[PDB]
Amino acid sequence: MVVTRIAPSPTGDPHVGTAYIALFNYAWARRNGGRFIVRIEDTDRARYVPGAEERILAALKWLGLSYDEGPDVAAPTGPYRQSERLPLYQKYAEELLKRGWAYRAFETPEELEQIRKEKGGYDGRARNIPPEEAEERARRGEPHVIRLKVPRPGTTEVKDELRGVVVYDNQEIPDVVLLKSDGYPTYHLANVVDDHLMGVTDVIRAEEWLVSTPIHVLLYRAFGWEAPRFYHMPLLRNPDKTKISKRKSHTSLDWYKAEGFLPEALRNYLCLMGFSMPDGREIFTLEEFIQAFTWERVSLGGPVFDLEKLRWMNGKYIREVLSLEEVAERVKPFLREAGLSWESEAYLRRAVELMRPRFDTLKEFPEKARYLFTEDYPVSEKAQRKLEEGLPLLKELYPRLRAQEEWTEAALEALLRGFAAEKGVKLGQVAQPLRAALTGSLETPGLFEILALLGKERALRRLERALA
RNA sequence: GGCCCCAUCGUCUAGCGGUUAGGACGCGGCCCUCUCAAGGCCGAAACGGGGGUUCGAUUCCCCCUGGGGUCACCA
Repeated sequence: MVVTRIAPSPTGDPHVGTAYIALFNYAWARRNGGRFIVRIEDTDRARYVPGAEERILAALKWLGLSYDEGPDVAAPTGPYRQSERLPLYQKYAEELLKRGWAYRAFETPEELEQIRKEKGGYDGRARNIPPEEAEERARRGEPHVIRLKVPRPGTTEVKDELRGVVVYDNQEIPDVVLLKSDGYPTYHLANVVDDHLMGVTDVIRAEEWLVSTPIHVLLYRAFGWEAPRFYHMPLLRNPDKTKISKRKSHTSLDWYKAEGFLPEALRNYLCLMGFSMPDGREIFTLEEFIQAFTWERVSLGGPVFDLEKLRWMNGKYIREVLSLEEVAERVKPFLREAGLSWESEAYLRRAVELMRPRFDTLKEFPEKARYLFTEDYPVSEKAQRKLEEGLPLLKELYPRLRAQEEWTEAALEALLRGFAAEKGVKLGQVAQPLRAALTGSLETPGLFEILALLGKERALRRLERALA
């Protein structure tokens, strides 16, 4: 059938580049009613970040991607932690050895540095060791690596399903170490082993590993077994067209989540990174994507991640895709975080309704509608100026408000319009100073809803302090 | 630098031999209007250059240019 995967490396914060690839493997897989696996690349006992695996998988769920097999979501094909299958790589490496496709090397790291120094990179000198000698030194527990024995005089054909066939000159292909000294393998060794053993048919990965593919087709050759299809996604870039960097832009998914970004939005944004809907529609769901997916719709340029457009998307989602109920729910965590609290669900909802078009990130909500949840809100100069400037006619109005029985957006609007009229003045002239008295902002939703929402007592009392 | 991939508005992009080169973010303008938004309408904004090829190339080939990626046992 069709089997795609993601081999994430638990060596840092959950990367957005990881989501990018994941999103496309999930799509292709689902699009073909095939399987999609998660394989953890944890065979670097040096750059391993403990607690980094959980985060990656949680991050993947957060965006809405479900995988058919993986570390938590078990499966039929062996452990999904590259670390739990070291013995495998072991045997397969030995396999190539006692097969003429690999050889043991013993050069210490420094000698290699020297080898690389005096001459490009390693020169496969270890290829000159008699198998028995190498075998012996190995038996005597002498430290060494197991490098791929590339047929030096030759050429290797690679085929990107998106770019076509890219013939290579073995001269360009090194005898890459497969099994490291510590007995641990390299992406090269474990990817082909696990990809095949797990039955992956389509390898969708970052363009980053394009050039490394000829090593893989070679390995698939040595083991004597069918190569999968290869698709290389273009690398996401920093504003400076360079592949996304942690210090040139936010690459941590935990940051996006923290900054009040909707997973659905980020995911939808991610889709636009290469793929595009026939009808040019920019907003759609995960399923519509897995459904409209076609490699003939994938662009190959390097896309620059635009936080601006992302923000725009998050706002759009908040105001058109999610329901009021949905927003009011997601907004709470940010409320609690900002120290604010809401009186009731009803209150919160209406508060969220009036703000819906005024924030593009959940974080932005408790920020701009703070006065809606606490007495401890700031007062802008412009606001103070507008308040002081209108305090008089405000006093000339307070009694009317301390009187008005029908505390309704409709009613309140009538009184105020009447007021401004009877005072030979333009609405805004009464509305703004009041707005500033109530919110201390001058940048606020409608006056009548603000007036109303708070409630007669609540509203007047506050406006009283302002006039105080 | 060698090898390799890529190349339409500032950004994400549609295009498939013949278009007024479309859309979206961002930008500007007007409408709307109690403020700010949101929303609607309008506008500015692109095919890197040179040869081909073809009647016709943004569209196909090649070269240049430009951009990017990659050249590591982190034991």
